[PDB]
This record gives sequence, C-alpha cells and structure tokens, in this order.
Amino acid sequence: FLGRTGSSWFKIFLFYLIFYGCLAGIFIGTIQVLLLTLSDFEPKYQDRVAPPGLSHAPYAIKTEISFSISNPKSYESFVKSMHKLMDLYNESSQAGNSPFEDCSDTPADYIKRGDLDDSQGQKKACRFSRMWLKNCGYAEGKPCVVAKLNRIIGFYPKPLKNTTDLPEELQANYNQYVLPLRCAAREKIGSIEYFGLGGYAGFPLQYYPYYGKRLQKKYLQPLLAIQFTNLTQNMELRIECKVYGENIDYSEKDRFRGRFEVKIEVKS
Amino acid sequence: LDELKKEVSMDDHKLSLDELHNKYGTDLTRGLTNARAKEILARDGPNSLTPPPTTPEWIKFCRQLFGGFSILLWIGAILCFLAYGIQAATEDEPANDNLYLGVVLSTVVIVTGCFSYYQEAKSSRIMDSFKNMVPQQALVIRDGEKSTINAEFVVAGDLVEVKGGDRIPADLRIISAHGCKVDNSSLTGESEPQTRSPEFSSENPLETRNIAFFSTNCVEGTARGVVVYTGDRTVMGRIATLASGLEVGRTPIAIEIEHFIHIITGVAVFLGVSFFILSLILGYSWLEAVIFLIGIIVANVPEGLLATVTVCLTLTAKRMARKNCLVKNLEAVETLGSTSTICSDKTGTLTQNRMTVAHMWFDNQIHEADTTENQSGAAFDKTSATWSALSRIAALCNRAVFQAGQDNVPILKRSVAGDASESALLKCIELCCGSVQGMRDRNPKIVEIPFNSTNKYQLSIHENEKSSESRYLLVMKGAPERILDRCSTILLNGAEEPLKEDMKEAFQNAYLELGGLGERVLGFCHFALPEDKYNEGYPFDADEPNFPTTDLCFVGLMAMIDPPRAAVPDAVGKCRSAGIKVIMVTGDHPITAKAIAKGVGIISEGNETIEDIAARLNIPIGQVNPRDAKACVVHGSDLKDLSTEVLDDILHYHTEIVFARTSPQQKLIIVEGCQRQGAIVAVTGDGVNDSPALKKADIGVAMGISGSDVSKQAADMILLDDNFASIVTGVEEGRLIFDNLKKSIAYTLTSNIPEITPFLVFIIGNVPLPLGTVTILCIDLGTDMVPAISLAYEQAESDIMKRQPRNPKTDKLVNERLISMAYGQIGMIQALGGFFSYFVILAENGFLPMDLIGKRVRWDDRWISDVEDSFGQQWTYEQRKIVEFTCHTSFFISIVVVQWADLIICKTRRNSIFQQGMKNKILIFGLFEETALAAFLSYCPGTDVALRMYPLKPSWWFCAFPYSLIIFLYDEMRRFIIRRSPGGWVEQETYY
Amino acid sequence: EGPDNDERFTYDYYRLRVVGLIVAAVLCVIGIIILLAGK
Ligand SMILES: *[C@@H]1O[C@H](CO)[C@@H](O[C@@H]2O[C@H](CO)[C@@H](O)[C@H](O)[C@H]2NC(C)=O)[C@H](O)[C@H]1NC(C)=O
Ligand SMILES: CC(C)CCC[C@@H](C)[C@H]1CC[C@H]2[C@@H]3CC=C4C[C@@H](O)CC[C@]4(C)[C@H]3CC[C@]12C
Ligand SMILES: *[C@@H]1O[C@H](CO)[C@@H](O)[C@H](O)[C@H]1NC(C)=O
Ligand SMILES: [K+]
Ligand SMILES: [K+]
Ligand SMILES: [K+]
Ligand SMILES: [Mg+2]
Repeated sequence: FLGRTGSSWFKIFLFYLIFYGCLAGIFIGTIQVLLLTLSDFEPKYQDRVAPPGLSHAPYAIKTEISFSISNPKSYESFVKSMHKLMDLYNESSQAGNSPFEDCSDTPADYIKRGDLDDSQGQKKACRFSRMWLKNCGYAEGKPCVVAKLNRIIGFYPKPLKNTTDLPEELQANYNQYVLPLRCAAREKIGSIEYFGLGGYAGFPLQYYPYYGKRLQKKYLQPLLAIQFTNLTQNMELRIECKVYGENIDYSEKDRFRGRFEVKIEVKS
Repeated sequence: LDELKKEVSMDDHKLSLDELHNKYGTDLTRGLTNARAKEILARDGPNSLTPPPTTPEWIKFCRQLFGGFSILLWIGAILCFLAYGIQAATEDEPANDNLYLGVVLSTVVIVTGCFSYYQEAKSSRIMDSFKNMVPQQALVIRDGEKSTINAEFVVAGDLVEVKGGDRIPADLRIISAHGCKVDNSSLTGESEPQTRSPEFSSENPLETRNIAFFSTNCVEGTARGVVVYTGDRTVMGRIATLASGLEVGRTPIAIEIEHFIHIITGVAVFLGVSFFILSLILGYSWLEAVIFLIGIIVANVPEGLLATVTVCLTLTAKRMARKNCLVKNLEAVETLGSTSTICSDKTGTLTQNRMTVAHMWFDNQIHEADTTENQSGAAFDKTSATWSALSRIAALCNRAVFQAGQDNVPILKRSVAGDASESALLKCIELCCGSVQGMRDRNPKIVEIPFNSTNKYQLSIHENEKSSESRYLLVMKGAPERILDRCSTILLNGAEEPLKEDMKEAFQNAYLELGGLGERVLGFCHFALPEDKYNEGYPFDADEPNFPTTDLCFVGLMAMIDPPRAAVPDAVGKCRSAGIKVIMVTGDHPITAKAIAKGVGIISEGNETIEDIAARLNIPIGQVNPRDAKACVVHGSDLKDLSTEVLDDILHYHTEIVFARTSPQQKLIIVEGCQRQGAIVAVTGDGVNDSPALKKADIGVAMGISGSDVSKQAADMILLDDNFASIVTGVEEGRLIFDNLKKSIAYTLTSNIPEITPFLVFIIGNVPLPLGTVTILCIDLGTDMVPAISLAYEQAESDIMKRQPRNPKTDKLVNERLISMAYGQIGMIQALGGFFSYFVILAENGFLPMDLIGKRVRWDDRWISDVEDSFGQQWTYEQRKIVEFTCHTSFFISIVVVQWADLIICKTRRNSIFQQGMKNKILIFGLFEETALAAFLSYCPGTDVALRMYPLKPSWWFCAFPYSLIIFLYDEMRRFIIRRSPGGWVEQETYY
Repeated sequence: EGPDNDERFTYDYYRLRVVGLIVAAVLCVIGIIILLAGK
C-alpha cells in the first residue's frame, strides 16, 4: 500500500489499539486518585477568588450600557439579563420551611449552620424578596442597575469600623451588620439612589457564610438595586460602584475586584 | 558548458619552428612588432583569467528565509498581523497579543535564517589562486629588443624568454633552450625537474620537451619560446575555468534536512487546514479560526530544530579542529561519514613526497631501511664493515648539502640543496652515521667528475681520513650495470674477493627485485689507489682520465622511492574495513603508482591485473579472462580513448583500482564516474592537478603542510598536520554525528505532540485553553535547546567503523520509525501528563474536570465576571484567567519534566542507559539548566506580564512525574525487546 | 477559625517566589559545576 503489507498494517493497528487503550486507562486512573483527594463540600484552594468580585445584571457590551429612552428595542437587550436574575428571586421559588427560612427584615449578624459537613441536610438559607428592591419592564429612562457580591464558601464579609474617617462619612453607618456600596464618578452630574434589604445601601450579613452548592442549593445571595435618575443626557458617564470592608480589596488589573465599571449613556 | 574542458588538449609541438611562426605571424629572432603585439592584444584579449560570476550574499541569505519551516512561520507571523488588523478595526483591543506575537515570529525566521546561512557556507577562491600563478611581468623580444612588460600584455606570437626562478607566463613553444629544466608539478603533481628543448620528443604535448606551460616554473637554465596560448586558452587556464566553474551541488546532510522538512511541513499543513475547516463546521468565527491556525503553526513547526542541527555540527567541527583537521564547510563534517568511495592522489597525499632510501644490497643480502617520517621502524645493519664502506661512498660521492639553520628540524624534514637522489642519500647517512659534513671534512675531496649524461656515473677522489694511510681513495656511483662493468672485486663482509659469475648473478637478482618494487636503484663502488703509484702531491686530471676507472671494487647497491606516510597503510585498511572503496588517481607513472598501491594496501596481496596473469602464465593478454582480475592499472593515455560507459564497467568490475598518469580533467572524470554509480565520494589531494576532482567530490580533503594553495581552496577540509589517520577519524565522527542528529531530532519532535493536542481538545472539547502560543516558544526556543544540543556529545553505542557506509537512498536521517516513536508513542504520553496537571490545577481551584466540557464560551466571555465553579463560587474575568495561565505554566513545566525522561531515552537508540551510562556531562548540564530556566520563568517577578508565567505551588511540579517515569520504563522495555531479538518487529517499527 | 478565618483565602506567594528563585539559582550553579568538570 503506502507503507506496509496488510499483515503489517494489522499489527500496527492491534498495537496502537492496546497501547492507547492502556494510556487512556492510566490517564483515567490518575484522574480517579486526584478526585479521591478532594472534598465534596469545599475546594482545596480559595486564594484565587479571595477578594470577592462585584458583578451586576445589565450585560455590558464593554463595561457599558448605552441606549435611547425614545426607543423601545434600545434597552430590551439589558432588560433580558435584568429579568434573568430577578426571575430567580421569586416568591414561588421560596416556599415552605424547607429549604428556606424567614430571617430578620433588618441587617443582622452572621449565621453558622455548623461545619461544611453532610451531618445535616440542606443547610437552610435566608429568604430574599425582590420586593425589597424598590422602584425595580425596568427603568426605560435612567437605569435601575442591580449589584451582587460573588459567592465564596465560608467567606465572612466584614464591614469597616467607624474608628477613623470614611467616604460616606458616618451616614447611616450600621457598622456592625452592613457591607456598604457607594457609587461615584468632580464629574458629579447624576443622582445616586440605593435600594436593598432593610432599606440600607449594603448586603445583610445574615446571608453568610455561604455553604456551597452541594450543602446549600436554592440558596439566595443578597442583591443591591442602584438607580441613577441623573438629570443629564447624551454623554458617557463613567460610574464606579465600590464596596468597602476588611476582607474587600481591589486591583488595577481586575477592574471587577470588589467594584463596578459602568458607562451609562441615555442618548435620547 | 564545461564538457569541452573535460577533454584532453590539442597542440602544435609537431610543427617546425618556422611553420609555427607562419601560424602566429611571428619572428623567431626579432619577435613581434610593438604595433602587431598591440593589435593582437585588442584581437584576442588580455593574458588573464576572469573569475566566474558569483551569487551575491544578499540572495544567499534570503533563499533560506523560504524553506518549509520559515514559510509556515511567515504564514503565522502575517496571520498574527491579520488578526491584529481585524481587531484594530472592529473592537478596539488595547492588547498587544497578535502584534507582538507577529513581531516575535518574524524575528524567529530571521535568526533561523542566520543559522542555516552559516551552515550553507561556500568559501571558494579557486580562480584567485590560479591568477596568483601568472607573474606580474614577462620578458619579451619586440623589435629585436628584450623588454619587461605587464604579463597581461602578452599575446600569442611574441617571443618570450624565461630563466631559472621565473614563472612561465603563458603556454610556449620552445624554440631555443640551454640547460632548461622545468617544474611541471602543476600538471602531474610531480616536482622532479623536466628538461625543455626545441626538439619534439612525444606525440603527447603534455609529455613533449618543446612545450612549456602556464602555471609552471623554470627551475634552472634559460629558454626562449613562442606563445601559442594566452589567458583562459592555456592548458591550466582551462583547468582553472573547469575547477572554478563546476557546480557545487547539495551535500548528503543537506538533502536529509530538506527531506524531513517536507515530512514535518506536510503534517503541519495537513493538521493545519484539517482543523481550520473542522472549526468552521463547528461554527467558529473566522476571527477565531485564524487564531487557532496560528497556534497550530507554532505547535507543528519545531522552531529550534534547524539551529540545533547547526550547533551540533559546529561542536563536532570544533573537536576535529583540535585534531589538526580544519573544516571550511560545516556540512562536510558529516559527508566523510557517508563516504563509500575514496579517490586519492598519491604524491604528497599517500606519500611523503621525498625521495628516500628504501633498500640496500651488500654482503649478498637485501637490507631494508626505515622510510617513515618519524622513523617508527627498526635498524637493518650497523656491524658489517661493508656497510661503513658503502656509507662512506654515499656521503663522499655526494654534492648535496643541508640549507643553513635547519639544525632545529628533524633530518628527514629539512630542506636540501640538490637533486632528489643525492638528498635521499645525504639524509640516509646523516641519520645512521651522524654528521655527514664531518665525513666530508675528515676526507678532503681533491678532484671529482660530476654525474655525466654520457658517463652515467659520478666519481670522487678523497684524502683517506686514516692517519696510517692518509692516501687517495676513489669513490663512484651510477647506473647499477655501468658500475658492474667497472668492478673486479667485491667487498664481502670486510675483505675483498674476485667477482665470480655467482655473485654477479645475485647482483642481477637483487637489482631486478628492487626495481620491481618501483624503486630507483644505484650502484656504489670504490678503489684504494696504489700508494707508490700516487704520491701525496700527485695531481689528478678530471678532464682526461688521469687515473683508473676499471677493476674497481663493487661495494653495494642502494634503492630509493617517494615512500608512503607512516600512518597511510593502516588508514587505508581501516577505510576498507569500514567498507569504503579506495581508488588511486595519480599523475605519476604506472610502475611507481602500482608499487605504492601494494605498499599502502590499495592492491591487496595476491590480487592481479590482466597483465600480471598474462606474464605469470606466459600467455597473450587477449587470452586472459578479464573477470579473473580484480585489480587494474589504467594509464591516462588509454583512459583518453575510453567512453564513460566503459569507465563505468572498469569501476564496477574491479575492487582494486589504480588510475595512473591521469590529467586533472581525468581525475574529475573518475570522480564523476564513481558518483554516477550512486556513491558518495571523497577526494584526497595536495596539488593544483587535484583542484577539479576536489571541487566535484562530495567532500574534498586537502593536505595542509604539503598542499598547494589551489588544492586547499578547492577542498572542504584541511589536514593541517598532513595526518592521513584523520580521514579515519573524520569518517568515524561523521557516522557518530549522523546517529546523534537522529536522537536530537526525535527529542525535539517528541515535544510537538503535547503542544498540538491542547489546541485540538480546545476545539473538540470546548474547554479552557490548556497551553498558550507564547508557552510553546518557551519550550522550543528555551528549555529544549541545551538538552537537544547535548545529544551531539553521545558516544557510539557499538563499533560504528565495523558497519558498511549508509545507503543514502534508503537510510534516511528522519524516517517513519522516528515519527511513530516521537509522535505516536512518547509524545502521546507527554500530552497526557500535560493534560493531567491542567486538570489538577483547575480541580484544586474549584473547577472539576466534569464541569469543564463546553465552558470556554462563558470562560472567555470578558463581560461575565461571575462564572460558577463546581462548588458554587463565582469568579471574575481576571481571576479565572490567572488560574488558566497557571495551567499554561504547569503544562509547560510538565513538558520539561517529561522531557527529562525523553532526554535519557533519546540518549540511546539500542543500548540501555544501564549499559551506556550517564557520562555525558553536557547532557546532565542540560537537565539542570533546563529546570533552572523553567523555575526562573515561573517564579521570577514580572514574568506573569511578559510571558504570562505564574508561580507554581510545590505539589504542581510532581504532576507529570508518574508520566515521566512511564516513558523511561516503556522505552527501556522496548529497547530490551530490540536487543533480545534482532529479528525485526520492534526493530523495523521503532528503531530510529 | 470561625468568623476570623481570613487565612483560608490567603497564600504566601512572596515566600514561594523567594524559595523558587533560590532553587533556580542553585540548580544553575550545580549545572555549571558539572559542566566545568573539564570545560
Ligand atoms: C418570576 O417572576 C416574574 C415576575 O415578572 C414572572 O413573570 C410573570 O410572567 C407571567 C407569564 O409570562 C406574566 O403573566 C406575569 O405578568 C409576570 N409577573 C408576575 C408577577 O406574575 C415569572 O413568570 C416568574 N418566573 C417563575 C419561574 O416563576
Ligand atoms: C489526538 C489524537 C486523537 C491523534 C492520534 C493520531 C494517531 C492516530 C497517529 C499519530 C502518529 C501516527 C503514526 C505515525 C507513524 C506511522 C508509521 C508509518 O509508517 C505509517 C503510519 C503511522 C503508523 C501513523 C498512524 C497514525 C498515528 C498513530
Ligand atoms: C419609585 O416608585 C414609587 C412608587 O412605588 C414612586 O412613588 C416614586 O416616585 C418612584 N421614585 C422615583 C425616584 O422615581
Ligand atoms: K513546536
Ligand atoms: K567538494
Ligand atoms: K518541540
Ligand atoms: Mg600530490
């Protein structure tokens, strides 16, 4: 033929069949032992998610949400993702004492449901009403963005203490139980309005620590609705929403490390 | 074009002096007119040689920039700029990826260009050396007056004059001469002075006395002649053009390189476009379809391989430089290993090029002297009183002297003023009797008759050094038979005795044997003149026989020859044991050529020519079956009337071939004949008459000390110490580097698979990219470099000089067996070890292997800063990318770890590491430096930006260890099978 | 620890780099030693 005879062509097939078969069987074996060394409830390493990311619902083309108020299908793209998220926070999804629980309607302290063990059933998560998100189809004019803190197993978000000076200096400082979120731009051509649990501009600490998908399915993380009823129009406004805390840090590279990058433009 | 120049020349030495003048419109006495000479100048053109048109270095460099790998790397470099252009227009990408990768790849092409350019070097100044043989000026007779002119202004027809010490300015017809002798070594390779006279003495113009040639010099006397040829039209000017004009051609090693380039280029374009369409079918945007292709290019092309080859060659050439063997062309480092036929000059190559005493006949006994340079033989006789009598004649009846200031150099190597035979005798006595000058001071010469054409003898009368005599001793030497007709007694073991027919017959026997050995034989005799008949003041007349020259006492015979170099016989046998055919090709006479052939082992004992059979059986040569003769001796005059097909039959039908009295073109023809049969041929030589053959040879080797400038220009290799044993070393080195290149190539190729497979699974699996493009270049250009080079220092696995020369048609540098092992077996195991570490990193950070399938869409989505892992955690864009790049880093390090084992297995093709050992210190160096480089690239701060290399946790380093070990075991088991059964299965499938 | 389990999300990449570079250097020196056993 090309290389060899039929007899040789066969033998080279019988070899590579057994050979690659063995190699596949060995590869799988090493994957088995790897998995055997891992927990079902907690990942081996967590230093790469460490400082929590802050992500929002409006799916930004490039950290930007520009549209026209005087146009219907101009914002119907951002309403798709906005709906996708809030559709999960339905009351019909949170039914019965299992696996949900009614928690303080005001920001409270942490809740420990034991260890990362299966020695108990599904760890009961705090309910969250999308109805706590006042004012927010969504904002056809002047968007109503929804913030979110990335989930990390066993992470206890710790707010800053009012020992020294603060950006939003001491205003509504629920020091003990709220992780604040203050959006900014100089360039003050807007109108910041925050909505959340208990009416505070933060995340209620009663939703922590997260026990993971395996130990807490259907779990709901707290949301923080932000509305920009800015009196300006037809210009790119670089708005940055920043979260503050002891376990919260940022990076010049990762522009989502505990903060937002939104470029709103109501070009109408 | 040069087929005309490969033919024997035609001349006009047969014409009379007068007749020759009519042909050139010339005067025998007055010479040309100033006006007629200038007319002929403009007509024929200058008496000069024009160098052939060369290829500029520009085109030579750029021709390498387009050879398979460079072509693919160019397509990659441009395709980078393509994707970059498409980006800069569509979505403003502030990145530098495609732009920088395009710059990097273009640089890789340029630098790789320098390496191949360095390897494909051609240092040739043939025509320049020939031009150096034309004198600046010549002496001509114009308008009846002699004047010096620019030799280029010399034309056919003018009257030229030459004298001892000057170069022949052009081909001349001798019309007048006085004691003129010439050095025709340019045409023959033999430096013995040849007389020139107006008389025609041979039909063959290269042998007649009435022609003098350009490229030669007058050694003594004076001559006048008419110019018959000028410039390019001279006999050796044509040889110049032939030699300088010959197409170089591709080396065996070069052909091998291009061959695997085709193979690897083939699989590259195959998988390249095979997966380019496979991606579009899967619905991949052309934006991405090209990005994957660039990666495929980088994965398939072994970026550092061609440069490795060059370095391995260079390092092999450095070792040979250290044995006095200079390599002018890097590729010639290997040709000697692939050589199946050596065509060797005799004089100054196989031989020392110096008349040396070989045997002596005295006391009715043949004695042999030591002919070797360094005198590696033994003594023959010292005791016999006869010896001292013969020794005295050899010293006394000798007019040769050592040049001043030689006392530092060895006797046999020092320059001597005199003819070759007298120098030989001088050096013979000086060696075994001490200072000859002393013997010539103790015995003052009073009268002598120098060797005469008519007398055929030379005699001398000396004052006997003996005090009790202080009388007159007569000594003489000459033609053995002439000396015999002048002897009455023979000095036997001390005492004289009558010359009976018995001893006279033993003389003839001794004389015939020595002459049969191709040796020049001389007779020696002396006579103690009677005291009473010769007073202490008796005057001797040299002009008229004033003393007896008959009834003298015969002392002995001495024989001499230009002997082989000490190492030559043994080197010839070694070449022949390695299955290399050795042919002699010489300008010298057949009797001498044949005798040295037997001396060095070109013609082995018992082997006969058709002429030998005929003489032994006493029958006509036509009655001899030529197939009964494995040896042959072909004279150039017969070679001339043979067609190439008939030359091919001679080459095919004889194992032991001697081509004697060959011209320079004839040497070229014999070389081409050998090549025509498909053989790789080496030429060894030292003369300008070897230049065409040396050029045409696959590898020409010139002698460094004895070699002429031309020969060393025409060669690929120079033996700086004239050590012929270096050929044996060269062939051995050549074979070793050929095997080691295979090892180094397999090693380099093996790591291509773990660079290809990640890109494929990236498409077919939709998982995060396991390894990056930059990461690949860190391997092929970084870590693999020193290890790959180090394989060039591997010792032989067996006695390589015991095997036959490779068949260049069947035995390739890269074959299917190499690809099967490197790509199908070992590289495949490396790929898995890479993937394993990849799955380990991701799974330990929260992304278990199961959830990875079909996630790249969301993984690469820059706007999703919340991807969910297996444990329900959310990752931003840059966070997961850090883990991904950490995966690139550990996959990279996995390659390094699996290359550890590969380096050790590529060490040997057959033998076990437990047999070959670990005595390669460069290889071990490679292991340490490779690992140091990898660690540095991972842990050095800032490398995460420039190369996207991230620090690895200690446990990460050990992921591929079980795969590294399986490689070592697998290959060790496999080679154990090879050795345990030379049959073929494992052998014919995987044996590189 | 409980709410004070910050060490769980921390890794000393600084020490690892220092050690990694020490090792790389020493492997580089060791290599020179073995190579220079004859040049
Ligand atoms: C989650 O809540 C949303 C609230 O808008 C539900 O949307 C409803 O969709 C139905 C049918 O398309 C409409 O008739 C209603 O007007 C919507 N709102 C309400 C309050 O009922 C959505 O269907 C819910 N999703 C799930 C899975 O239950
Ligand atoms: C990533 C995976 C799926 C690709 C696997 C590719 C396999 C099938 C390839 C890789 C190397 C290949 C072999 C390389 C060498 C030879 C020897 C030659 O004389 C005949 C073909 C043969 C035997 C090839 C057959 C196919 C082969 C085994
Ligand atoms: C939000 O909606 C409420 C009614 O639910 C209305 O009273 C109020 O004006 C709205 N706020 C703004 C800022 O438009
Ligand atoms: K490669
Ligand atoms: K050559
Ligand atoms: K490679
Ligand atoms: Mg010679």
